[PDB]
Amino acid sequence: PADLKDECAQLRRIGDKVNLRQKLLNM
Amino acid sequence: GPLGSEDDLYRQSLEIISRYLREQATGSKDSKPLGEAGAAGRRALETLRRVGDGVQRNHETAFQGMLRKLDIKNEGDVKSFSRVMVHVFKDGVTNWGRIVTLISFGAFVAKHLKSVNQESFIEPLAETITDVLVRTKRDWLVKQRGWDGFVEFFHVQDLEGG
Repeated sequence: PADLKDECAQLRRIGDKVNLRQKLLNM
Repeated sequence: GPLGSEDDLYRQSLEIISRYLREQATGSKDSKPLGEAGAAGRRALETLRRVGDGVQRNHETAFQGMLRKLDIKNEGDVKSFSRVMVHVFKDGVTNWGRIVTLISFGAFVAKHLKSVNQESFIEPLAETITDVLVRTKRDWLVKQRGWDGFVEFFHVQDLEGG
């Protein structure tokens, strides 16, 4: 239940890493 | 609906996402050419399958982790995804890469959901994902031309190599 904090934390960071990579990938 | 007409973009999103999960659940590019979402749906599907799977390629271990925590089994599964969804956007970073990741995870779940023969939930899953997303970030989608901008920014492949 509350341990999902660390799970969703990953999902957030994974999303940021995608945006980060694709951002520089373009410009 | 709730605020203005966000349902227009919702129609595409609901179908585009569904086509992606249906294609991922089977593991074969069998998904029929979505006409409901229009041309943007076609462009988005290309992007969604390549970028969405890419998210899984680099951090599948994370999806496997969350998959074991997600209480997906009964109709409550849509509530389960909502539970993580709300928390995933708690820091407010709605950056495009994160949305693709949400779909990426939902689709990863859909794949195992397919192997466990719980396809009756994968169908409304994409719907649940797209509904919440559009109702909370209706303005955000509009700012990037919806899927039109999503495709334009993510239709290109890596240039650095990896």
